[PDB]
Amino acid sequence: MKFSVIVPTYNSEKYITELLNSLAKQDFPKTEFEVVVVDDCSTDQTLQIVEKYRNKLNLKVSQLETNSGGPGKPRNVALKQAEGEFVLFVDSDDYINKETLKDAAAFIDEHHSDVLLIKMKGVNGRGVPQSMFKETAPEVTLLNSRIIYTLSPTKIYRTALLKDNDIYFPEELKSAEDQLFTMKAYLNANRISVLSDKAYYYATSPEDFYEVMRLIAVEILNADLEEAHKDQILAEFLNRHFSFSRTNGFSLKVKLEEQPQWINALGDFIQAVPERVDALVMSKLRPLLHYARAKDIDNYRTVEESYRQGQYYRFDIVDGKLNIQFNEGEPYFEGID
Repeated sequence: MKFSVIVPTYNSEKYITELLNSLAKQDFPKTEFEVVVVDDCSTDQTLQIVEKYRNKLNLKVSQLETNSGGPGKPRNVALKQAEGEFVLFVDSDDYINKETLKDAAAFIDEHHSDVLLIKMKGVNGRGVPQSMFKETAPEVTLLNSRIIYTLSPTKIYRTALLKDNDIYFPEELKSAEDQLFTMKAYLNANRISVLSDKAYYYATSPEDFYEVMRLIAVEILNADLEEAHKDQILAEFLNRHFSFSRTNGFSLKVKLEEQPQWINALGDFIQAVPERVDALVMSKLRPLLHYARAKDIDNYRTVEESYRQGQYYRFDIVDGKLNIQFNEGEPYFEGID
């Protein structure tokens, strides 16, 4: 088979059909794809609604004997069952365009992609990564595009890519586990493609979270790539992470007494990042990497408060940028813009 649509479900009764409908209206033979539903022990009758489609859709259904508390274990069970050449993970609260597997299969055979991103579209007023879906491109890398800014599994992966290199979702860690999954697939793919000719996918404690980030840093730095390139990929991940994750501004939002917990977990993540990589990151994040690596919340918070108020202990203006000293006796950080 060409594809395996993978659907993790838990109490998905209210909108599972709109998903299963989109899989039935596919301008693509039901002969060449399967829908692999693995239910995380739903109370309602999602699995009964899913059974209505067993005579129109090539259909596989399992149910876990107990709730795992996340989509990781459901997806992994579905991934091991899948026989299709390519795999697509879909949220039961979502649906896909009718041309999706039509256009993907056509694209895949032209350019034998290992990973194919398909352009997304938010419904009901739902934020969706945009910056990497402005062009269709049969070949993008982690360093010439913004694919690292979208790590959701709502993408098309070659099944053997995930299976040959043992890429599976974390089951033990349940915050942002999909980022480690898609990062691994990126680093292992020989060809990554972006297809944007239309909109295909429609979207409707810190110790676990930063354990995943530490594993991502470990995974980049041990990839089978050139040393200079590994450092640059990790720099781009840290740019994205400090701009868009919960790390951004945490010393301004998190309650003071919980902040030592955050700096300790963030520090174990940043201590896996060699200091040499700080020079590759956006200059404004270098002070944050510095005090995170030292696990110094007071100076970390001062930097973030200083940024937020535009108040600095001392600074110079050189080449239209700021060289900032955030506290007495602390180093100057240069080129901040």
